[PDB]
Amino acid sequence: KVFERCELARTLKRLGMDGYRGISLANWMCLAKWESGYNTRATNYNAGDRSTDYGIFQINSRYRCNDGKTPGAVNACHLSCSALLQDNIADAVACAKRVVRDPQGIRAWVAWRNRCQNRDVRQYVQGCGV
Repeated sequence: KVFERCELARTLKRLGMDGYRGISLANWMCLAKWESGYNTRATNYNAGDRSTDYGIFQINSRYRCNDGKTPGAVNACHLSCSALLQDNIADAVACAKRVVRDPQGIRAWVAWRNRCQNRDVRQYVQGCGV
């Protein structure tokens, strides 16, 4: 599913993401926007290390979810990567929460450093009533 912006913001709010480990809903929305365009079917294959990033948060198969085909992998979310391509983002949100329990928090998504950190991210939740 490709979420509409405020649709996703409300969904993430209902799923307990606002302020999770200090992270505002707008920062989660910025992450989803840049990682996937709010698309739960997004995938990106990383030829350099044989891993794949999956779903709305682009969770990686070398470190976070299991897809079988990625060498030297650990499954920190204890999830099949297929669970991260669903329209129902509950499993994705559970994994994202697990990612940000690591010390780096949301900086675990390196691109979030580039696209979101130390910026005005209020536009991602403007008008959504969250």
